[PDB]
Amino acid sequence: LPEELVLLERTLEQIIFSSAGDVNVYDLQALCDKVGWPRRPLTKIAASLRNSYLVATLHSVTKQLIGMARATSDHAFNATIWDVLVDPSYQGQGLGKALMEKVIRTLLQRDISNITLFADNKVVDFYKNLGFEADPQGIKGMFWYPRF
Amino acid sequence: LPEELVLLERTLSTEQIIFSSAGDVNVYDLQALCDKVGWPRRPLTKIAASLRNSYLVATLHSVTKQLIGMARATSDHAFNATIWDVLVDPSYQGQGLGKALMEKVIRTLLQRDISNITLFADNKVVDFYKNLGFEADPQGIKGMFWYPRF
Ligand SMILES: CC(=O)SCCNC(=O)CCNC(=O)[C@H](O)C(C)(C)COP(=O)(O)OP(=O)(O)OC[C@H]1O[C@@H](n2cnc3c(N)ncnc32)[C@H](O)[C@@H]1OP(=O)(O)O
Ligand SMILES: CC(=O)SCCNC(=O)CCNC(=O)[C@H](O)C(C)(C)COP(=O)(O)OP(=O)(O)OC[C@H]1O[C@@H](n2cnc3c(N)ncnc32)[C@H](O)[C@@H]1OP(=O)(O)O
Repeated sequence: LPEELVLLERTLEQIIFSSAGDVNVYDLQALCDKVGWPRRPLTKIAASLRNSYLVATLHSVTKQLIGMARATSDHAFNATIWDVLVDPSYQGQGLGKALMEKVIRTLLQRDISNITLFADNKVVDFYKNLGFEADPQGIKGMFWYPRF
Repeated sequence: LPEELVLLERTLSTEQIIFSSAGDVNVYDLQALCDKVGWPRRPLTKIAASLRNSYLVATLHSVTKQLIGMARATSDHAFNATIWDVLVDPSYQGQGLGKALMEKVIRTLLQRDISNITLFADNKVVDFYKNLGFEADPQGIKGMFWYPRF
Protein backbone atom coordinates (compact mmCIF):
# COMPACT_ATOMS: atom_id res chain seq x y z
CA LEU A 1 0.00 0.00 0.00
CA PRO A 2 1.55 3.29 -1.08
CA GLU A 3 2.97 5.69 1.48
CA GLU A 4 0.72 8.56 0.35
CA LEU A 5 -2.89 8.36 -0.87
CA VAL A 6 -5.48 10.95 -1.84
CA LEU A 7 -8.54 10.05 0.23
CA LEU A 8 -10.80 12.72 -1.20
CA GLU A 9 -11.02 15.67 -3.59
CA ARG A 10 -13.69 18.35 -3.37
CA THR A 11 -14.35 21.56 -5.07
CA LEU A 12 -13.91 24.69 -3.12
CA GLU A 13 -8.79 20.96 -1.89
CA GLN A 14 -7.72 17.34 -1.39
CA ILE A 15 -7.35 15.29 1.81
CA ILE A 16 -4.02 13.39 1.80
CA PHE A 17 -3.22 10.30 3.86
CA SER A 18 0.43 9.54 4.59
CA SER A 19 2.34 6.98 6.64
CA ALA A 20 5.74 8.62 6.14
CA GLY A 21 5.75 10.30 9.56
CA ASP A 22 5.63 13.88 8.34
CA VAL A 23 4.60 15.81 11.43
CA ASN A 24 5.83 19.24 12.48
CA VAL A 25 5.58 19.37 16.27
CA TYR A 26 4.26 22.95 16.21
CA ASP A 27 1.52 21.89 13.80
CA LEU A 28 0.70 18.95 16.04
CA GLN A 29 0.73 21.26 19.07
CA ALA A 30 -1.69 23.72 17.45
CA LEU A 31 -4.03 20.87 16.48
CA CYS A 32 -3.82 19.43 20.00
CA ASP A 33 -4.72 22.90 21.32
CA LYS A 34 -7.95 22.93 19.30
CA VAL A 35 -9.22 19.85 21.15
CA GLY A 36 -7.91 21.50 24.31
CA TRP A 37 -5.22 18.94 25.13
CA PRO A 38 -2.68 20.35 27.60
CA ARG A 39 0.71 21.22 26.13
CA ARG A 40 3.73 18.96 26.59
CA PRO A 41 7.35 19.88 25.81
CA LEU A 42 7.94 20.01 22.08
CA THR A 43 11.10 17.91 22.51
CA LYS A 44 9.10 15.18 24.23
CA ILE A 45 6.43 15.27 21.50
CA ALA A 46 9.30 14.93 19.01
CA ALA A 47 10.82 11.98 20.86
CA SER A 48 7.43 10.27 21.05
CA LEU A 49 7.00 10.68 17.28
CA ARG A 50 10.34 9.25 16.21
CA ASN A 51 9.91 6.31 18.59
CA SER A 52 6.48 5.52 17.11
CA TYR A 53 6.48 2.51 14.77
CA LEU A 54 3.71 4.21 12.76
CA VAL A 55 2.92 7.92 12.43
CA ALA A 56 -0.04 8.50 10.11
CA THR A 57 -1.25 11.91 8.95
CA LEU A 58 -4.15 13.65 7.29
CA HIS A 59 -3.22 16.85 5.47
CA SER A 60 -5.33 19.42 3.62
CA VAL A 61 -3.58 20.56 0.43
CA THR A 62 -5.03 23.36 -1.72
CA LYS A 63 -0.17 21.49 3.45
CA GLN A 64 -2.27 21.89 6.60
CA LEU A 65 -2.11 19.17 9.25
CA ILE A 66 -5.72 18.17 9.96
CA GLY A 67 -5.40 14.68 11.46
CA MET A 68 -3.00 12.17 12.91
CA ALA A 69 -2.73 8.76 14.53
CA ARG A 70 0.35 6.96 15.82
CA ALA A 71 1.25 3.52 17.12
CA THR A 72 3.92 2.02 19.30
CA SER A 73 4.79 -1.56 18.48
CA ASP A 74 7.37 -4.29 18.97
CA HIS A 75 7.53 -4.76 15.14
CA ALA A 76 6.33 -8.38 15.42
CA PHE A 77 3.26 -9.08 17.55
CA ASN A 78 1.70 -5.94 19.07
CA ALA A 79 0.89 -2.37 18.20
CA THR A 80 -0.88 0.12 20.47
CA ILE A 81 -2.54 3.14 18.86
CA TRP A 82 -2.31 6.58 20.52
CA ASP A 83 -3.29 10.22 19.95
CA VAL A 84 -5.93 9.77 17.27
CA LEU A 85 -6.97 13.19 16.17
CA VAL A 86 -8.95 15.09 13.69
CA ASP A 87 -9.21 18.91 13.51
CA PRO A 88 -12.71 19.84 14.77
CA SER A 89 -13.25 21.80 11.53
CA TYR A 90 -12.90 18.48 9.68
CA GLN A 91 -14.77 16.14 12.04
CA GLY A 92 -18.06 14.53 11.04
CA GLN A 93 -16.88 13.96 7.47
CA GLY A 94 -15.66 10.39 7.72
CA LEU A 95 -11.98 11.40 7.85
CA GLY A 96 -11.35 9.91 11.28
CA LYS A 97 -12.72 6.59 10.10
CA ALA A 98 -10.70 6.80 6.88
CA LEU A 99 -7.53 7.54 8.86
CA MET A 100 -8.08 4.55 11.18
CA GLU A 101 -8.76 2.18 8.27
CA LYS A 102 -5.45 3.04 6.61
CA VAL A 103 -3.75 2.75 10.01
CA ILE A 104 -5.19 -0.71 10.63
CA ARG A 105 -4.38 -1.82 7.10
CA THR A 106 -0.79 -0.61 7.33
CA LEU A 107 -0.27 -2.54 10.57
CA LEU A 108 -1.77 -5.72 9.08
CA GLN A 109 0.41 -5.30 6.00
CA ARG A 110 3.37 -5.24 8.41
CA ASP A 111 2.19 -8.58 9.92
CA ILE A 112 1.20 -7.03 13.28
CA SER A 113 -1.72 -9.26 14.31
CA ASN A 114 -2.51 -7.82 17.76
CA ILE A 115 -3.73 -4.25 17.27
CA THR A 116 -4.81 -2.52 20.48
CA LEU A 117 -5.71 0.89 21.95
CA PHE A 118 -7.06 2.53 25.12
CA ALA A 119 -10.35 4.23 24.27
CA ASP A 120 -11.95 7.04 26.20
CA ASN A 121 -15.56 6.26 27.13
CA LYS A 122 -16.74 9.03 24.77
CA VAL A 123 -15.16 7.29 21.74
CA VAL A 124 -15.61 3.59 22.55
CA ASP A 125 -18.40 3.19 19.98
CA PHE A 126 -16.32 4.93 17.31
CA TYR A 127 -13.77 2.13 17.62
CA LYS A 128 -16.36 -0.67 17.90
CA ASN A 129 -17.80 0.54 14.60
CA LEU A 130 -14.29 0.06 13.11
CA GLY A 131 -14.16 -3.47 14.52
CA PHE A 132 -12.40 -2.99 17.85
CA GLU A 133 -13.73 -5.04 20.75
CA ALA A 134 -13.58 -4.01 24.40
CA ASP A 135 -12.59 -6.58 27.04
CA PRO A 136 -12.49 -9.70 24.79
CA GLN A 137 -12.76 -12.73 27.07
CA GLY A 138 -12.64 -10.38 30.05
CA ILE A 139 -9.19 -8.93 29.27
CA LYS A 140 -8.80 -5.59 31.05
CA GLY A 141 -6.81 -2.51 30.07
CA MET A 142 -4.94 -1.36 33.18
CA PHE A 143 -2.99 1.73 34.28
CA TRP A 144 -0.42 2.11 37.07
CA TYR A 145 -1.79 4.90 39.34
CA PRO A 146 -3.11 7.09 36.50
CA ARG A 147 -3.58 10.85 36.99
CA PHE A 148 -6.86 11.10 34.98
CA LEU B 1 18.10 1.19 40.68
CA PRO B 2 20.97 -0.59 38.90
CA GLU B 3 20.93 -2.58 35.68
CA GLU B 4 21.58 -5.93 37.42
CA LEU B 5 20.37 -7.03 40.82
CA VAL B 6 20.52 -9.96 43.25
CA LEU B 7 16.90 -10.23 44.39
CA LEU B 8 17.41 -13.22 46.62
CA GLU B 9 19.96 -15.79 47.77
CA ARG B 10 18.83 -19.09 49.30
CA THR B 11 19.88 -22.70 49.79
CA LEU B 12 18.55 -26.26 49.42
CA SER B 13 23.35 -25.87 47.46
CA THR B 14 23.23 -22.08 46.84
CA GLU B 15 20.82 -20.33 44.46
CA GLN B 16 20.65 -16.65 43.53
CA ILE B 17 17.75 -15.09 41.63
CA ILE B 18 19.16 -12.22 39.50
CA PHE B 19 17.18 -9.34 37.98
CA SER B 20 18.46 -7.59 34.88
CA SER B 21 17.17 -4.86 32.56
CA ALA B 22 20.16 -5.15 30.33
CA GLY B 23 18.10 -7.03 27.88
CA ASP B 24 20.61 -9.64 26.87
CA VAL B 25 18.19 -12.52 26.66
CA ASN B 26 19.05 -15.67 24.90
CA VAL B 27 16.19 -16.10 22.44
CA TYR B 28 16.51 -19.90 22.54
CA ASP B 29 16.11 -20.06 26.33
CA LEU B 30 13.24 -17.57 26.05
CA GLN B 31 11.72 -19.84 23.44
CA ALA B 32 11.89 -22.84 25.81
CA LEU B 33 10.60 -20.72 28.70
CA CYS B 34 7.64 -19.66 26.55
CA ASP B 35 7.04 -23.34 25.79
CA LYS B 36 7.31 -24.40 29.40
CA VAL B 37 4.45 -22.21 30.51
CA GLY B 38 2.21 -23.33 27.73
CA TRP B 39 2.35 -20.70 25.04
CA PRO B 40 2.41 -21.83 21.43
CA ARG B 41 5.60 -21.96 19.39
CA ARG B 42 6.29 -18.63 17.75
CA PRO B 43 8.85 -18.21 14.96
CA LEU B 44 12.31 -17.40 16.26
CA THR B 45 12.65 -14.49 13.83
CA LYS B 46 9.53 -12.78 15.19
CA ILE B 47 10.45 -13.31 18.86
CA ALA B 48 13.91 -11.81 18.32
CA ALA B 49 12.42 -8.88 16.42
CA SER B 50 10.00 -8.36 19.32
CA LEU B 51 12.94 -8.29 21.76
CA ARG B 52 15.05 -5.82 19.74
CA ASN B 53 12.15 -3.38 19.39
CA SER B 54 11.04 -3.67 23.02
CA TYR B 55 12.05 -0.52 24.92
CA LEU B 56 12.53 -2.60 28.07
CA VAL B 57 13.46 -6.24 28.41
CA ALA B 58 13.68 -7.47 31.99
CA THR B 59 14.77 -10.94 33.04
CA LEU B 60 15.03 -13.15 36.06
CA HIS B 61 17.79 -15.75 36.12
CA SER B 62 18.67 -18.58 38.50
CA VAL B 63 22.40 -18.95 39.17
CA THR B 64 23.51 -22.06 41.04
CA LYS B 65 22.49 -19.75 34.90
CA GLN B 66 18.93 -20.35 33.82
CA LEU B 67 16.28 -17.98 32.53
CA ILE B 68 13.21 -18.29 34.73
CA GLY B 69 11.35 -15.04 34.09
CA MET B 70 10.83 -12.28 31.57
CA ALA B 71 8.86 -9.08 31.15
CA ARG B 72 9.04 -6.51 28.38
CA ALA B 73 7.50 -3.20 27.43
CA THR B 74 6.99 -1.25 24.24
CA SER B 75 7.19 2.52 24.54
CA ASP B 76 7.32 5.80 22.67
CA HIS B 77 10.26 6.70 25.00
CA ALA B 78 8.45 9.80 26.25
CA PHE B 79 4.83 9.38 27.37
CA ASN B 80 3.61 5.76 27.17
CA ALA B 81 4.80 2.24 27.86
CA THR B 82 2.81 -1.00 27.47
CA ILE B 83 4.03 -4.11 29.29
CA TRP B 84 3.79 -7.46 27.44
CA ASP B 85 4.71 -11.12 27.93
CA VAL B 86 5.09 -11.28 31.72
CA LEU B 87 5.94 -14.87 32.60
CA VAL B 88 7.63 -16.90 35.32
CA ASP B 89 8.80 -20.51 35.00
CA PRO B 90 6.07 -22.62 36.71
CA SER B 91 8.68 -24.25 38.96
CA TYR B 92 9.40 -20.75 40.33
CA GLN B 93 5.83 -19.45 40.62
CA GLY B 94 4.20 -18.71 43.95
CA GLN B 95 7.51 -17.45 45.42
CA GLY B 96 7.05 -13.69 45.05
CA LEU B 97 9.25 -13.59 41.96
CA GLY B 98 6.66 -12.28 39.50
CA LYS B 99 5.82 -9.47 41.91
CA ALA B 100 9.51 -8.65 42.34
CA LEU B 101 10.00 -8.70 38.56
CA MET B 102 7.07 -6.34 37.97
CA GLU B 103 8.15 -3.96 40.75
CA LYS B 104 11.58 -3.61 39.16
CA VAL B 105 9.96 -3.15 35.74
CA ILE B 106 7.68 -0.39 37.03
CA ARG B 107 10.55 1.37 38.79
CA THR B 108 12.71 1.20 35.66
CA LEU B 109 9.97 2.77 33.52
CA LEU B 110 9.46 5.46 36.15
CA GLN B 111 13.22 6.18 36.25
CA ARG B 112 13.05 6.67 32.47
CA ASP B 113 10.37 9.36 33.10
CA ILE B 114 7.46 7.42 31.51
CA SER B 115 4.24 8.77 32.96
CA ASN B 116 1.65 6.40 31.45
CA ILE B 117 2.39 2.73 32.25
CA THR B 118 -0.22 0.36 30.80
CA LEU B 119 -0.94 -3.29 29.98
CA PHE B 120 -3.77 -5.64 28.99
CA ALA B 121 -4.47 -8.26 31.64
CA ASP B 122 -6.05 -11.67 31.25
CA ASN B 123 -9.04 -11.88 33.54
CA LYS B 124 -7.32 -14.61 35.61
CA VAL B 125 -4.35 -12.35 36.43
CA VAL B 126 -6.20 -9.03 36.85
CA ASP B 127 -5.92 -9.29 40.63
CA PHE B 128 -2.19 -9.92 40.29
CA TYR B 129 -1.78 -6.51 38.66
CA LYS B 130 -4.26 -4.76 40.95
CA ASN B 131 -2.00 -5.86 43.83
CA LEU B 132 0.91 -3.96 42.22
CA GLY B 133 -1.02 -0.72 41.83
CA PHE B 134 -2.68 -1.16 38.43
CA GLU B 135 -6.25 0.05 37.93
CA ALA B 136 -8.65 -1.36 35.34
CA ASP B 137 -10.88 1.00 33.31
CA PRO B 138 -9.92 4.31 35.01
CA GLN B 139 -12.63 6.89 34.23
CA GLY B 140 -14.26 4.21 32.10
CA ILE B 141 -11.35 3.93 29.64
CA LYS B 142 -11.56 0.62 27.77
CA GLY B 143 -8.76 -1.49 26.35
CA MET B 144 -9.78 -2.71 22.90
CA PHE B 145 -8.50 -5.13 20.26
CA TRP B 146 -9.14 -5.20 16.52
CA TYR B 147 -11.15 -8.38 15.76
CA PRO B 148 -9.40 -10.42 18.50
CA ARG B 149 -9.35 -14.24 18.31
CA PHE B 150 -8.64 -15.41 21.87
C1 LIG C 1 -6.34 7.89 20.74
C2 LIG C 1 -7.25 6.97 21.48
O1 LIG C 1 -6.91 5.83 21.53
S1 LIG C 1 -8.67 7.49 22.22
C3 LIG C 1 -9.45 8.31 20.89
C4 LIG C 1 -8.97 9.74 20.76
N1 LIG C 1 -10.01 10.67 20.34
C5 LIG C 1 -10.18 11.88 20.91
O2 LIG C 1 -10.52 11.96 22.07
C6 LIG C 1 -9.90 13.14 20.09
C7 LIG C 1 -11.10 13.99 19.73
N2 LIG C 1 -11.96 13.48 18.70
C8 LIG C 1 -11.63 13.47 17.44
O3 LIG C 1 -10.58 13.88 17.08
C9 LIG C 1 -12.65 12.94 16.49
O4 LIG C 1 -13.94 13.11 17.00
C10 LIG C 1 -12.52 11.45 16.27
C11 LIG C 1 -11.13 11.10 15.82
C12 LIG C 1 -12.74 10.84 17.61
C13 LIG C 1 -13.54 10.94 15.29
O5 LIG C 1 -13.29 11.45 14.02
P1 LIG C 1 -14.35 12.08 13.09
O6 LIG C 1 -13.75 12.58 11.91
O7 LIG C 1 -15.11 12.96 13.89
O8 LIG C 1 -15.26 10.86 12.78
P2 LIG C 1 -15.76 10.32 11.43
O9 LIG C 1 -16.62 11.30 10.85
O10 LIG C 1 -14.78 9.69 10.66
O11 LIG C 1 -16.69 9.27 12.00
C14 LIG C 1 -17.03 8.12 11.30
C15 LIG C 1 -18.11 7.29 11.97
O12 LIG C 1 -17.99 7.29 13.36
C16 LIG C 1 -19.20 7.53 13.96
N3 LIG C 1 -18.70 8.26 15.12
C17 LIG C 1 -17.98 9.36 15.08
N4 LIG C 1 -17.65 9.77 16.30
C18 LIG C 1 -18.16 8.90 17.13
C19 LIG C 1 -18.15 8.76 18.55
N5 LIG C 1 -17.52 9.67 19.29
N6 LIG C 1 -18.79 7.74 19.06
C20 LIG C 1 -19.41 6.86 18.29
N7 LIG C 1 -19.44 6.91 16.98
C21 LIG C 1 -18.84 7.90 16.35
C22 LIG C 1 -19.94 8.31 12.93
O13 LIG C 1 -21.30 8.12 13.10
C23 LIG C 1 -19.55 7.64 11.66
O14 LIG C 1 -20.19 6.39 11.47
P3 LIG C 1 -20.50 5.74 10.08
O15 LIG C 1 -19.44 4.88 9.64
O16 LIG C 1 -21.62 4.90 10.42
O17 LIG C 1 -20.71 6.89 9.22
C1 LIG D 1 1.68 -11.31 30.00
C2 LIG D 1 0.78 -10.15 30.18
O1 LIG D 1 0.99 -9.12 29.62
S1 LIG D 1 -0.55 -10.37 31.15
C3 LIG D 1 0.06 -11.71 32.12
C4 LIG D 1 -0.46 -13.06 31.67
N1 LIG D 1 0.39 -14.15 32.09
C5 LIG D 1 -0.01 -15.42 32.24
O2 LIG D 1 -1.19 -15.72 32.36
C6 LIG D 1 1.07 -16.49 32.22
C7 LIG D 1 1.26 -17.31 33.50
N2 LIG D 1 1.52 -16.62 34.73
C8 LIG D 1 2.68 -16.42 35.31
O3 LIG D 1 3.71 -16.52 34.72
C9 LIG D 1 2.69 -16.07 36.77
O4 LIG D 1 1.59 -16.67 37.37
C10 LIG D 1 2.52 -14.58 37.00
C11 LIG D 1 3.50 -13.73 36.24
C12 LIG D 1 1.15 -14.22 36.51
C13 LIG D 1 2.64 -14.30 38.47
O5 LIG D 1 3.86 -14.78 38.96
P1 LIG D 1 4.05 -15.53 40.29
O6 LIG D 1 5.46 -15.66 40.39
O7 LIG D 1 3.17 -16.64 40.36
O8 LIG D 1 3.50 -14.56 41.39
P2 LIG D 1 4.07 -14.13 42.76
O9 LIG D 1 4.33 -15.30 43.50
O10 LIG D 1 5.05 -13.15 42.58
O11 LIG D 1 2.81 -13.53 43.39
C14 LIG D 1 2.62 -12.17 43.70
C15 LIG D 1 1.33 -11.92 44.48
O12 LIG D 1 0.22 -11.87 43.62
C16 LIG D 1 -0.63 -12.93 43.93
N3 LIG D 1 -0.97 -13.64 42.73
C17 LIG D 1 -0.20 -14.44 42.04
N4 LIG D 1 -0.86 -14.91 40.98
C18 LIG D 1 -2.06 -14.41 41.02
C19 LIG D 1 -3.27 -14.52 40.23
N5 LIG D 1 -3.33 -15.25 39.14
N6 LIG D 1 -4.31 -13.83 40.63
C20 LIG D 1 -4.31 -13.06 41.72
N7 LIG D 1 -3.26 -12.93 42.48
C21 LIG D 1 -2.14 -13.57 42.18
C22 LIG D 1 0.12 -13.90 44.79
O13 LIG D 1 -0.73 -14.61 45.64
C23 LIG D 1 1.04 -12.97 45.53
O14 LIG D 1 0.33 -12.40 46.59
P3 LIG D 1 0.93 -12.16 48.00
O15 LIG D 1 2.10 -11.33 47.74
O16 LIG D 1 -0.13 -11.40 48.62
O17 LIG D 1 1.22 -13.46 48.60
